[PDB]
Amino acid sequence: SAEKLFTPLKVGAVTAPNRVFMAPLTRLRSIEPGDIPTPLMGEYYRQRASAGLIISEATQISAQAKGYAGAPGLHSPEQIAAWKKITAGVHAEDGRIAVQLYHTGRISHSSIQPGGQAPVSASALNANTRTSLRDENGNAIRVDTTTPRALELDEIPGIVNDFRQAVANAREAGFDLVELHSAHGYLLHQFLSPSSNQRTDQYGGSVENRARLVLEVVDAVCNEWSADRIGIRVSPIGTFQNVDNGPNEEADALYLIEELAKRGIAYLHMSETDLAGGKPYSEAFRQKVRERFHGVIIGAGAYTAEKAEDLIGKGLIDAVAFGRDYIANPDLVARLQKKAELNPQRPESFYGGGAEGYTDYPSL
Ligand SMILES: Cc1cc2nc3c(=O)[nH]c(=O)nc-3n(C[C@H](O)[C@H](O)[C@H](O)COP(=O)(O)O)c2cc1C
Ligand SMILES: O=[N+]([O-])c1cc([N+](=O)[O-])c(O)c([N+](=O)[O-])c1
Repeated sequence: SAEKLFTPLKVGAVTAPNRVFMAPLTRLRSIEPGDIPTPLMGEYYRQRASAGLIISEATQISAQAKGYAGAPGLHSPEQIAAWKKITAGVHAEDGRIAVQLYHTGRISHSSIQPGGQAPVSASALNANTRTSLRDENGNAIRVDTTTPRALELDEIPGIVNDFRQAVANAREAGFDLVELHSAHGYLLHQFLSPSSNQRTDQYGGSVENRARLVLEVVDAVCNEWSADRIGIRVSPIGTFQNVDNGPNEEADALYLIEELAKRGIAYLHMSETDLAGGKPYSEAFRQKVRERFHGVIIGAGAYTAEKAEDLIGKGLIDAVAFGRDYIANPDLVARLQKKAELNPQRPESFYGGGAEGYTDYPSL
């Protein structure tokens, strides 16, 4: 009964009524062709609209940005039109929704790239992981990633412009905020990490060079919309989908966070550990982050409500994003508030398929 989870929080331009956020969750149920959000997706999001803030599944900024069969995009008219329905449905329920925008870079497969060609990255190094394709029956299948081509220097302004344009499209589509996906070994993170970035131009080497692209993107989208509409997800300590953060991860993380603070953006979303686990954040490191960033800090990664209360109470974070508990509990806020039991998770239906394991987890 004590409790800060159920108190309001100003998040840039909007106000969440509680601190229980829905983490971005790739579910691979979009229509192909066209990578189009669906009415079923609308329903799923509408069921969860009691969240303080919903953060959408990763959404491609361009066709080249596509990594997964069934992931949606936000570049085409049909995508914009479908997303508008989805956000209206969330708003119909007095919810708020951020779109997570990404470019997958090297976590992709030639068969879903334009012209069937190699995906792009900082450097020509395979991700050494799998993405998800669809088979002949439309079912999700995990397949090894295709080796990428290194971006040419003269292609980089295009990538920045695709982010900027996607953010314009997000504003039109009715999202409340945008979250740039600079985590989890996707394109922005592929530049940030020395493991994935062997460039010798101004986009690789030093931490200032490795953070250049993400900071260009931040600046571009701040300019396009408003800094109080922009959040960012980072995963800068540990290893995430085979991408570590190099041999100076803490100092490099703090450099990036100082840079982001200067832009006055709505929020910093920290993905603390990979689904396969990692070492917990020290409170010392939490305090170093806190003093470097003056907006909202969202924590994520196998959180319990207790851990969330403990850390908000300590003044170290403002909110928590829950992932898998959100898949299985559309009314998670109510269940956490009432200390109800949660629905059991069905991980076999996290990716692909239809309504089963998607919209069929009941509320109280
Ligand atoms: C099915 C699944 C899909 C995910 N998709 C994304 C994604 O789209 N973007 C992202 O940044 N993280 C993604 N994640 C990570 C979640 O946002 C979250 O950080 C993770 O599940 C850890 O929190 P949890 O223990 O509360 O589930 C995904 C996780 C799972 C289980
Ligand atoms: O498996 N997945 O399909 C998946 C997808 C995304 N994403 O943004 O496209 C992630 O960030 C994560 N993630 O790292 O947790 C997983």
